[PDB]
Amino acid sequence: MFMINILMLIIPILLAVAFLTLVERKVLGYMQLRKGPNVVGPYGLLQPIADAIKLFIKEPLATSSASMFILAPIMALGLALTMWIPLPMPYPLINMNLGVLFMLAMSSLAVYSILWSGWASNSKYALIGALRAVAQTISYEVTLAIILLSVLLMSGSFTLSTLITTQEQMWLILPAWPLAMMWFISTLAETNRAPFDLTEGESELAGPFALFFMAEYANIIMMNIFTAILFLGTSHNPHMPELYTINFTIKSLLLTMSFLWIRASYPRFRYDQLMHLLWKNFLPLTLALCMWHVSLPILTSGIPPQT
Amino acid sequence: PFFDVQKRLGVDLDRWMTIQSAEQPHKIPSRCHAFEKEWIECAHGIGSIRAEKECKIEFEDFRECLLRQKTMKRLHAIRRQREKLIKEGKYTPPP
Amino acid sequence: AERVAAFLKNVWAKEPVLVASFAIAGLAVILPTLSPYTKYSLMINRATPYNYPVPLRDDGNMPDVPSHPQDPQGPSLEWLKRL
Amino acid sequence: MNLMLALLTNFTLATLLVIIAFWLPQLNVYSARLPFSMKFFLVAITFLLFDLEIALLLPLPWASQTANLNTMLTMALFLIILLAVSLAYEWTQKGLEWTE
Amino acid sequence: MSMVYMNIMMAFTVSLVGLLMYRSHLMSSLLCLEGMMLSLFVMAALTILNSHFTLASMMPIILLVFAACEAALGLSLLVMVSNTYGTDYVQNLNLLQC
Amino acid sequence: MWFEVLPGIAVMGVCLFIPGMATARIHRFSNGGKEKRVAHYPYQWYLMERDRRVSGVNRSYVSKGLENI
Amino acid sequence: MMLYIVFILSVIFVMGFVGFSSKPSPIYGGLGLIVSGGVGCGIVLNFGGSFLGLMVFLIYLGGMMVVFGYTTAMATEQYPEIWLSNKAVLGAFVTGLLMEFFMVYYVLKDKEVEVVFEFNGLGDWVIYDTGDSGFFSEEAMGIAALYSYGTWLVIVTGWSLLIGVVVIMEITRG
Amino acid sequence: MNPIIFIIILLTIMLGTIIVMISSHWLLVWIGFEMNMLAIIPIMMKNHNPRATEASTKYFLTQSTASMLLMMAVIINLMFSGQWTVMKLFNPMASMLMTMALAMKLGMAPFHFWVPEVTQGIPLSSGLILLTWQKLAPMSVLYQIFPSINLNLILTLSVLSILIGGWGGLNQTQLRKIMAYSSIAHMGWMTAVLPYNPTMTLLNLIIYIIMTSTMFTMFMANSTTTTLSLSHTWNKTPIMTVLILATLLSMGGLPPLSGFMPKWMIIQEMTKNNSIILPTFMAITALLNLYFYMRLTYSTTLTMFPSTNNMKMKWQFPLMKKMTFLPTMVVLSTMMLPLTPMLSVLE
Amino acid sequence: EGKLVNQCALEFFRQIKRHCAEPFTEYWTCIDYSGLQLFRRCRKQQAQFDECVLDKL
Amino acid sequence: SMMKWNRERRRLQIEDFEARIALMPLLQAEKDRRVLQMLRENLEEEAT
Ligand SMILES: CCCCCCCCCCCCO[C@@H]1O[C@H](CO)[C@@H](O[C@H]2O[C@H](CO)[C@@H](O)[C@H](O)[C@H]2O)[C@H](O)[C@H]1O
Ligand SMILES: CCCCCCCCCCCCO[C@@H]1O[C@H](CO)[C@@H](O[C@H]2O[C@H](CO)[C@@H](O)[C@H](O)[C@H]2O)[C@H](O)[C@H]1O
Ligand SMILES: CCCCCCCCCCCCO[C@@H]1O[C@H](CO)[C@@H](O[C@H]2O[C@H](CO)[C@@H](O)[C@H](O)[C@H]2O)[C@H](O)[C@H]1O
Ligand SMILES: CCCCCCCCCCCCO[C@@H]1O[C@H](CO)[C@@H](O[C@H]2O[C@H](CO)[C@@H](O)[C@H](O)[C@H]2O)[C@H](O)[C@H]1O
Ligand SMILES: N=C(N)NC(=N)NCCc1ccc(I)c(Cl)c1
Repeated sequence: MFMINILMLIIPILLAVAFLTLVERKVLGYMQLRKGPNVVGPYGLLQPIADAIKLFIKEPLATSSASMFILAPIMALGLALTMWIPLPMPYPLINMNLGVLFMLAMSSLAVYSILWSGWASNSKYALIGALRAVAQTISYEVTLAIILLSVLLMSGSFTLSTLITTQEQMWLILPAWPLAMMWFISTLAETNRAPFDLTEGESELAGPFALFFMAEYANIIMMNIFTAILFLGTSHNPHMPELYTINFTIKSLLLTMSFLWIRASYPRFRYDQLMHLLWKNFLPLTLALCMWHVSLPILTSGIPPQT
Repeated sequence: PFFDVQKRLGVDLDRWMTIQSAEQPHKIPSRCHAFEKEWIECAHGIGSIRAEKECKIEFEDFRECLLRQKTMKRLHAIRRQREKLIKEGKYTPPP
Repeated sequence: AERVAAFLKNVWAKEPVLVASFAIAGLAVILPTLSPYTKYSLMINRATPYNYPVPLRDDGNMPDVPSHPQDPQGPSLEWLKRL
Repeated sequence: MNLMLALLTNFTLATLLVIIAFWLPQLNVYSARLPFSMKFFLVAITFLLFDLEIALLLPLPWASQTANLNTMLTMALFLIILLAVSLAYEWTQKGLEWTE
Repeated sequence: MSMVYMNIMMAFTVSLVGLLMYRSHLMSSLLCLEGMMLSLFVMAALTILNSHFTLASMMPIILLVFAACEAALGLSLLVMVSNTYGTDYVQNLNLLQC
Repeated sequence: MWFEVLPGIAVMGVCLFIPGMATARIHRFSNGGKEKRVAHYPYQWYLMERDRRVSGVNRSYVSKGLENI
Repeated sequence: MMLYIVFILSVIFVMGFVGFSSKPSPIYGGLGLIVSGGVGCGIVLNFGGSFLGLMVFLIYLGGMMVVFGYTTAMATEQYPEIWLSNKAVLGAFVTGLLMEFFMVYYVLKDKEVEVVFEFNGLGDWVIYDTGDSGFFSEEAMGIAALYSYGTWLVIVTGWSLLIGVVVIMEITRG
Repeated sequence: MNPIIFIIILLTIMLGTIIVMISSHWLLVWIGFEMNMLAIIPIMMKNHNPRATEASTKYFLTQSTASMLLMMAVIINLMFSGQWTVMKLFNPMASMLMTMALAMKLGMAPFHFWVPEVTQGIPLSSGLILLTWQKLAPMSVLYQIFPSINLNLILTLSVLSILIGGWGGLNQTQLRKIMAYSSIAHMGWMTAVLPYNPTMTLLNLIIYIIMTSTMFTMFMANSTTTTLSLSHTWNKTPIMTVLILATLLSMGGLPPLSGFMPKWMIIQEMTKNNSIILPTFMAITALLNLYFYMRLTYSTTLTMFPSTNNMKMKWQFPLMKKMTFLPTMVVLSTMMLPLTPMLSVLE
Repeated sequence: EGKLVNQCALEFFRQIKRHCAEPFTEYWTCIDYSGLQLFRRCRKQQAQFDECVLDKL
Repeated sequence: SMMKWNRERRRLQIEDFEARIALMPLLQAEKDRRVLQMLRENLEEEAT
């Protein structure tokens, strides 16, 4: 029974990633006064399938270390799917008492796939590009962890389903919209999304490729699902759980679509400029707001329950 | 401590975590709380030279609770004997 | 004072992010001591019964200790209900 | 057991996808120092030291449940302020600059 | 003692022997130093958890924090050595022979 | 037109609806039609294990009421 | 059997230590330490150390070991030497691997063993605590107490981390 | 270094030591060593050169290894006693590991190799801290755990240090290496008496620190790091040569000077315990130190070595180094023997 | 004393069965549905059981 | 709004915790007998 449940999560995640590539292309297209894919299947609905087949029968074009060349994509894709197993939608696949910490711990491991693939590139210049990407990723891990802790001081625990209870009456975006703003931007920078897509930017100044792409786009969906739960909590009715799933899916779709919207709207940061955005802007505010959110429940007598 | 500043000032810098029978959050007791308490109370104020000989019974009991070597050895003996008899079909275990 | 206001306008124009950070951090340090509600945080935490309330052996000289949970003696949480 | 099953499924599937991704029919018959930059090293180290302070703050949601709130709030703010002082020191010593 | 302590004590000894038997890379000896910390963290956590020594539950975290800070210092010395000679080889650190 | 973007969004939305809807219905199927019991703390696990013994069939989700008194 | 899960994890723990302790290329040594770190978390998890176990992942693996690999790629090794191609590494790896197996064989055969010291072999489950029905995590209560009981620990720890920043900036300025 | 940062780093070195000395919990002792080691590395590195980087790295590896062994002893002690109180350890394997860890930190033979190399590679002021203040924290731990220390192990460490320290100094022309080997020998006296009377350990430690500080200060006043450089002192600061002569004879243990006192009282305590062979062997072996102290006095004060013409330019400028506490330290280093009974304050 | 605890509880539940069996069954069935067995999800049924025991006991 | 809801959640936690306190004597009485029964059963097999 449990193995069926795992597959009813793994398979839809990969299908959702496939069709996000179509949605991204069509949303970007219409914001650019054009259409995007509309020939390969009606309204382009077969475009992800054609792309997927094409990439997997392409020539799989020497690695500096075979073990790490293969480890990096397995790590990326395996970790990406793992981040989904504690998500309450409304019931998690695995109900963890410390689910928020688990997601923080697993996400911190994702930078190894960047590091390992840079080592296996066998090229001095690709290793340097990987190290620049790693420095960006760990920099924005700092604010994400501190922002998350600030929010949990209103929730009371590290259990993800408690965020639902915390937002029974009101979305956490209202008491914490300054944190929501930096959290949202931090996720963009964390996933190397525009205007923080410096790996693809700086770089230009088959199956293995597809696998890394699936991992990244799964992370994009997951981060926006996490954002919906963290700040736009949906109400759970235990006798009609599908009502929660519909409302929570719509919010996650809209948050994901706003990632595309933002890509279509702005130029790119310089590397040093996105480092200053973190170390000189977000981190000072995040630290001050962390002190504020430690004090606020105490001074209002609004400390949440431990359980 | 080499310099017992804590006692001189009455400040508790690190004594609170030195033993497991001290005060704990929500009165959560350690497994060997009663054995530690007995040994500490036996040995209090007489000095380690005397306590090594005169509080040996409390300390041996406390060490048994800590590492459970004698208990595990006794269980090892009973299990080993039971396997022998079952290997010889002389013993059938109840449900 | 006027030199203080001129300094604040200068930083507000050039470094509003840092000005906001310091103002928020200052409020976090100061406001707990000025808030009338901070005292309830102590009381609510203490009123949460994590472990069992072990009963006392009745020696006949404890008029302030209830004999039954629904007897009047003992702490009341009526202040918490109205909160 | 469930979490172990989930982890084994996720990474086992990832291994399999990598496998077929590398082996499909093709139909054909025929340790020095990497131009070391000190600034990127200091970003990593700074991340590490801030990450250790975050480790110390993670208990805060549980700590707020104490009756010793006077001590707990003072220590929580003290830790965060010291984190801010660390950032302020690095900032004023040009540790956050990418020029030169 | 319980069976787990055998392997955890063995792991510390393996990393200690690794640390004391240098090869060439200074980084390799730093990894053995952090391996020693890891085995210490696990052994301390097991003892504290099994005995239900509640207040000692924070001790492995303190050990982890301080040991990570020590490792950061060690890594800084390694890069300074690497900047001087172009490698982290310990055979280059022999000027104070005389 | 922009509403030709919807079919791809609909497929994506249905793909993301399946995990949550499947988990909830699998939980009810496996737990006698009720929510799966949450046990994050030893007290809740103790009650669940006592429920298993009391059930008479080794299922913590099979409940006995006053009929067993 | 799953009743020996902690022991099995501890065996894997040792092999990972023999991995990097024989000191192959630091790239592979770093990999061996990461695998041992994950396995070390699993051992701690099975003793009720949920928060402690996840700190190894978050801090030891996601923080310290990430910085180790970052530094290795930048100042030590950029291309790993083939694993076990060196004779001393292969000999040290084989020597440690055989010692672990001989330990594991005997403890499992006799359910005890004397490797210098006496170790029981019945399974670590035997020493576990038999009564637990509290409404909280004891590990969480102990860690949370850092902010109520451990004022002095917070002061010295926080101070040392600030000095860590100051000291490292001094070291590297050169 | 920024002067304010240098002060804060010096205070952290002191704070780490103080934490070790006031702690009743083993974790805080370990923290004190960690904090102390973190703060001392920047003053080893401050002159930025390959020799100072090698010394800082050799120092870091030794101290980090010793601190790992210390934490092992602490954790083994916790397993077998369930407590962290700083006192006698409750397991002989833990006692050996802590004794070995503390011997490594003190640079006792055969864990001594780092002391001459690290001292040579760092500035005089940093060597002054390394060979004096840094002995305080490990010695204060030994003061508290000595009942559980293996007598054979500690006395073997002491005897080896007195031999290695004495022999190692005979081959040295570098002043920092002479002080390093001199330090190793003096540590042996301190630990040899510890099982019998820790008070005498404190007396030896205090007096050693005073004479060691005096010598380092006098080397710093003239910027002398080699024997030949020190031999130019007579033609610049003749008073300094006399002070150096008196202090070296004191470090040699010659009556009626202060440095006789610790050797005198250690021999007394050991004989009260029917230890006769060991104190006699130690006293005779300490003649090795006297030999290479006397060698320095010959080249500094009792003969006039050749000079250089440019030295005349130095005659026209005064000493501007702080020489802090030097007049007090030199008088205590040489003239304290008549006040020997004052050692009871250390009881 | 442990046996007296059991006897008191059995007599307690025999009095619910005698008088308020049906309202109580609805109430604890409502509790039993929740994965966390939450009181706040069952206030209507709790009110019926509370009113029944007060009236008849 | 967060202050009001969290205050109500604290009252709901206290009510839940007091339900546990009401049941604890019964559960403790059962745990004692179960432990002693198991120990007694282990004792019969040891004698054999
Ligand atoms: C997602 C599931 C998809 C299932 C689809 C199953 C279809 C299986 C049949 C695949 C046929 C692939 O067809 C073949 O692919 C390989 C990919 O390198 C191409 O390339 C191959 O041939 C050329 C020469 O022609 C070689 O130089 C090259 O090294 C080799 O890779 C071929 O030019 C193409 O003819
Ligand atoms: C080099 C740094 C220089 C700065 C030195 C600063 C030293 C600060 C010392 C802090 C500890 C002060 O002294 C200590 O404080 C805390 C409250 O604050 C008290 O602790 C109190 O709260 C906790 C919770 O139960 C328990 O420790 C104890 O029940 C209670 O006494 C100690 O009883 C008191 O002995
Ligand atoms: C660089 C170092 C920086 C260190 C920064 C430390 C800043 C600390 C600022 C606030 C510290 C005290 O903050 C707050 O003050 C008020 C003073 O009425 C205390 O008092 C309040 O709560 C207590 C409960 O304990 C009630 O008994 C009291 O009636 C109530 O007024 C709070 O308990 C405390 O939480
Ligand atoms: C330098 C090596 C560095 C790696 C260190 C590796 C970890 C070492 C683990 C030491 C833990 C075992 O420590 C050892 O355990 C056994 C178990 O009873 C103790 O007991 C043993 O000796 C005493 C003697 O009176 C008695 O208990 C008994 O004869 C015997 O069992 C030892 O007194 C203790 O020294
Ligand atoms: N960036 C875009 N949105 N367009 C795009 N060309 N994406 C990449 C195409 C792609 C990759 C993997 C898979 I599986 C699929 Cl189905 C499609």
